[PDB]
Amino acid sequence: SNPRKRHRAD
Amino acid sequence: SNPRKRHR
Amino acid sequence: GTVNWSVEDIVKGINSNNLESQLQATQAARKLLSREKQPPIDNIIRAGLIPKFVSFLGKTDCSPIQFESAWALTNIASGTSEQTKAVVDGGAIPAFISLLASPHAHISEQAVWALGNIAGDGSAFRDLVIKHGAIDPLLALLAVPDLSTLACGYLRNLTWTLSNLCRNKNPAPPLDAVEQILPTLVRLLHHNDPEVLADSCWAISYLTDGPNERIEMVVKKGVVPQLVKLLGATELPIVTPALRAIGNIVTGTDEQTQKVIDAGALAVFPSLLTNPKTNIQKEATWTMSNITAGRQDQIQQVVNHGLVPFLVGVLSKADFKTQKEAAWAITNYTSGGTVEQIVYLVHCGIIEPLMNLLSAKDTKIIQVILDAISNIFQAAEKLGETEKLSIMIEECGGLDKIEALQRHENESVYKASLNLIEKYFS
Repeated sequence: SNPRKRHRAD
Repeated sequence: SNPRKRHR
Repeated sequence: GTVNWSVEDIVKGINSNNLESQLQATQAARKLLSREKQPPIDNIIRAGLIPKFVSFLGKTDCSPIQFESAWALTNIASGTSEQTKAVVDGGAIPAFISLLASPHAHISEQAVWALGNIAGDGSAFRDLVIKHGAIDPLLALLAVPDLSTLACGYLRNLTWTLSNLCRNKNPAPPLDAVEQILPTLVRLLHHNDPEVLADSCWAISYLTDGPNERIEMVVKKGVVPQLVKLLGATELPIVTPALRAIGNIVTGTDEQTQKVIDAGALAVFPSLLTNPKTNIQKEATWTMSNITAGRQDQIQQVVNHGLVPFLVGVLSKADFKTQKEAAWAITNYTSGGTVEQIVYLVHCGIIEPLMNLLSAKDTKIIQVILDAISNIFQAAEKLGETEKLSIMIEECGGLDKIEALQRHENESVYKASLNLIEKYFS
């Protein structure tokens, strides 16, 4: 696999 | 160890 | 209040020696980086703000600026490798690992998230996070009698970051680190949250992608039956990584493959081999191809589970990459199977969908099919029934295609065919 990195937008 | 196996 | 500041305004407040102006300016920086509309990661970096953010992580006396910096740095680390490198270059790894012991769960959670983004970049940063000692405080956050007492999103972030410490292959994670993490992985594999389950299987999926010794570390922990159970899950985000893990395991030794059969995996394959999502069918047929590359008693289990008709199915109609894995399943079958098993293959109708696939341009699939045809013919002579196979191949236009391929200029399709004709069609 799913995403290597994850952004936090909220 | 099996030689006929394959990876993706 | 703190919405849509200019980057210069953010710098003027962070460069003030007023902790509250710095907190407000940092929160403004966080909201800037929280846009899904191309957040100005680079402009924040070029302004020299990363050392200031990293230094705010240690301000235990002011937990809000710890949270806003953790959030802001998390998003910078979420971008490119160079953007992640800038976060690491600022010394963020030891500071984030320190925040894992924060009394504020929302700051601890953010540091879990941030380390996940850093480790997710690749092998080097993953191993750097491990060298800085992250695994012990991470696993400690999961040292509870019951996982369901933890906040659901907190647990999901921990599982995901642990997933990234198992990810990437050159090199694979340190052996002692994988052993350290696996017992917690095994426990998470039994939790009831589907997001935790999917990322737990992804983690197992990463660990089983390597040499047989890595497969054994996982198989020895007993997770195979639980993986087979998750194989029949409703949620596709769980089935996909569970299938990759089961397929990874059957790339190992026959004994490791047998534990997958013993757990009842073959029973779920009628669904998997007809699954609507094209990638499930490709993964499932590839796995079947590696099972038919095993022992004769294992091939026999494929037969007992009624899976040969499903292989005739995927060979007759499927995505082309799935059909090529089906060709491999047939050829491996005919390479290690008995004569009675190879004859059973003919009787479910493998021959015609096999010959229709000789019409493909893919040169490697032609060698696989021609190899299978030869192996079936070899079993036909031991039964003295080679002609009835030739009459069969001719009535579906196979012989029409077998000698047409002698004018192929890869030049084993050149000869393997021409042998096939002048030994069985003359």
